[PDB]
Amino acid sequence: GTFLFTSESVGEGHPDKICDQISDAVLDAHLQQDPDAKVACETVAKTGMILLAGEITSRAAVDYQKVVREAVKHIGYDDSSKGFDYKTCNVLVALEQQSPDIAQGVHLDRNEEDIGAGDQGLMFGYATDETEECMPLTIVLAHKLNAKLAELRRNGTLPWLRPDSKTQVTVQYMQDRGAVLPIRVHTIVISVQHDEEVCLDEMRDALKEKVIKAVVPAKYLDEDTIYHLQPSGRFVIGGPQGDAGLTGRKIIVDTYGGWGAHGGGAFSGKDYTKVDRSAAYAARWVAKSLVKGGLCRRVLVQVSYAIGVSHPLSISIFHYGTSQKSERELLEIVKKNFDLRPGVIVRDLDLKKPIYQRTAAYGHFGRDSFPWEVPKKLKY
Amino acid sequence: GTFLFTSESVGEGHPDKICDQISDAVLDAHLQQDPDAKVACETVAKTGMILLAGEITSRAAVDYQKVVREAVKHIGYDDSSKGFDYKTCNVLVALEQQSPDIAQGVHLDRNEEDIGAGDQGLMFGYATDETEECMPLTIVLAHKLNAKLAELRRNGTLPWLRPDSKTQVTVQYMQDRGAVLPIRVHTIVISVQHDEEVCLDEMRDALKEKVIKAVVPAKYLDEDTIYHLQPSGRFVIGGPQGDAGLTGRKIIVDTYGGWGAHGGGAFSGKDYTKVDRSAAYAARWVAKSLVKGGLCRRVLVQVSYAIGVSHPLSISIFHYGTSQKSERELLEIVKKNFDLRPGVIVRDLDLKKPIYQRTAAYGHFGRDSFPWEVPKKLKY
Ligand SMILES: C[S@@+](CC[C@H](N)C(=O)[O-])C[C@H]1O[C@@H](n2cnc3c(N)ncnc32)[C@H](O)[C@@H]1O
Ligand SMILES: C[S@@+](CC[C@H](N)C(=O)[O-])C[C@H]1O[C@@H](n2cnc3c(N)ncnc32)[C@H](O)[C@@H]1O
Ligand SMILES: CN(C)c1nc(=O)[nH]c2cc(Cl)ccc12
Ligand SMILES: CN(C)c1nc(=O)[nH]c2cc(Cl)ccc12
Ligand SMILES: [Cl-]
Ligand SMILES: [Cl-]
Repeated sequence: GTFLFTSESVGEGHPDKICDQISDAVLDAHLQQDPDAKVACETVAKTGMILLAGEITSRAAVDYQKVVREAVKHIGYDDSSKGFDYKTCNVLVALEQQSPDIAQGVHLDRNEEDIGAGDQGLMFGYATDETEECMPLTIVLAHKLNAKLAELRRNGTLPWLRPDSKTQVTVQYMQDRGAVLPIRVHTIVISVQHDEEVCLDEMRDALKEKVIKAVVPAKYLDEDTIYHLQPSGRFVIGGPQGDAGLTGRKIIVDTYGGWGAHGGGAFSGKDYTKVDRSAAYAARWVAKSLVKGGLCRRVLVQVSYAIGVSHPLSISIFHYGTSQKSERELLEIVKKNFDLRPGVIVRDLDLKKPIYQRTAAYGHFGRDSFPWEVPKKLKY
Repeated sequence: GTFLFTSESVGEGHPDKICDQISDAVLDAHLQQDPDAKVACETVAKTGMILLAGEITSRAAVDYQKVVREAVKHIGYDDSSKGFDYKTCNVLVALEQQSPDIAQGVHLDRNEEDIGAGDQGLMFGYATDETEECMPLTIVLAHKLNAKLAELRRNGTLPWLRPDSKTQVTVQYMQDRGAVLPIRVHTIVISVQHDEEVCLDEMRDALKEKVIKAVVPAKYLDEDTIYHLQPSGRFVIGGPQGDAGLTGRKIIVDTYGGWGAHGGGAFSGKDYTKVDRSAAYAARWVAKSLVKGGLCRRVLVQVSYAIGVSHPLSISIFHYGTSQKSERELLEIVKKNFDLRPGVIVRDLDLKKPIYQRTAAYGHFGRDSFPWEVPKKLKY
């Protein structure tokens, strides 16, 4: 019954993640002034460049140069020695208003509760009782390893660290009638951008002792655990200089790490009318509510929409064999307890609030008791 | 036992798909001259702009202006009336060499069979016996509806069509010990960019009669099937003008439509050393080989890598209950029959061949008998 499963995560300075954070910094800046801003902000990053491309219709007055540069500063790219500098990079803007054809078909002259979905598409929510936060241990550990790197970089413990990092954790699991039980950590990968002076052995030792041991419980690590620490051997060039980044290129790191499923939509840079984000958040809320409500040990939820139509076109449940109730019964409980129209989700999950940049690194789920992480008490 | 499942697809002129096709046109152009080109070409599209950003180390002499414009011409954006024109758009290039730190850690001075993975990451392969091509019916139908639109546009049957389109199909399934059996089509969505002159009723009638009926077997359609045809009511603005596109933003349309799982990596614009593509192709090959070999009715395969390391870090199998063999036994059969090092996958799947632009619309799988679609005869 044992098997392996692998998930990854990336740091705040990974170039795709830089784009997600900037996209969400732009969204938040708009929402601070105009709670009804229509935002679809893509970000692209390459050597010395942040480009914003997309569509925004808003009453806010946003200083894009300031918002972008402040987000880059927060990440830690503040000097040409690190490969990227918020003070001196190029910020290019190719932002237009939202298409009037989309606006008229989605929200113009519509009662908010009855606004149409901002696009068609499919979205999934997932929850697993293997951790208290109802997330896969593989991705929780991978996120915490990146967070630890950023912590040691920021506190000056490991001053040779740079913001760009990736981690990957393979866990050996057992299964019990569809639920999954972590046994041990089989393999860990860590790659992190570093300065020109530190040697490989100093980095590998610090990664094992100060990073992995500070995050992963010793009970999961043993003589057989495989460690791939700085496996490329050298990672001085990094950030956008090493690899072009784009918004919405870490959608599995943003969600469930390979577990469950994904509908394809990116979250960052989008207001609530874009169901790629709001309905995925609501589907996480449903899944977590079914697990915390004791109806199942793990569950996957699908929802789908058509542009301009408020009610979902379909809702589906996969409980992996972890409920005594059938999937048909769980679906009925979901339909009796939730209303997944985007104009209702916005109210339940408070999706006009400018907290989106906080979601754009370390996963959107299983952290900080955001509204979609607080289970709904179910009636049936 | 019945349930719904939804998948989507998009047309060749959907702005994200335009970027995938251009990224792969660039890759193919390099491979035609240098089979060992190292390519990591991202494309961004917005009104009047194609931007290439990324890293290429190659001995080829590629005319980016010509390659980009020819790809856009093929798609059909050839006039300002359509919102985008290959003859007169801006083509911007921000392409650098591959990071020497990556090159030295991945492939420099390495025997080809022993080249390291070009990155860490996880990848999944999936196959289902519900169609002969071993793909989910939901996404096969969604792809064929977009292909039909392009066919009717190109042959002049529906001259009001433009290249940007999206489709979505919800199928009602039954299940049989983990395998899935399509019963009927529950809902279809079609949205397609159109000219200023055609009215909504003419478009809705043509979409039902000339598109849906020409693709979806009548046995799946009944009095209860729901049709959302041009649900936004107006879609004159389209292509990159209506919505910024990026490479690798249709990864679920590229794969399994919500079925199975995804590791997060984009395929287009990457040579074989980027396991995001090669290992996903190999994992599809494994899954399809297990189903066509009669070992299971449907199956999901995970593989993972560390940058610079040739052998996968993990391999896992989920057979949904559709094999008499355990997942442990199937994994042993996979390890005895396949070698998922990238330097072996390249030889088995002929991944230096410049056929990538052909993969960049209508899904990478279940079409055209590419090498990863030809099952391997298994020995056990
Ligand atoms: C390996 S790069 C993708 C391939 C790359 N575009 C190329 O040209 O080969 C993906 C991510 O890996 C990380 N990376 C960059 N340089 C690296 C290095 N020298 N060693 C390890 N990881 C690296 C960064 O997080 C980067 O965004
Ligand atoms: C709805 S747009 C995404 C949201 C958009 N960025 C915004 O500013 O609201 C996503 C895709 O839908 C399609 N689309 C564009 N305009 C549309 C319209 N008027 N009606 C329906 N679909 C449309 C195109 O395929 C486009 O790439
Ligand atoms: C066989 N069934 C019931 C499913 N098979 C899957 O592969 N995944 C699913 C995902 C959802 Cl959300 C619902 C149903 C299924
Ligand atoms: C419980 N097991 C065996 C799994 N549970 C999943 O949810 N998905 C999987 C995917 C793969 Cl590739 C392998 C195993 C599993
Ligand atoms: Cl990456
Ligand atoms: Cl889209």
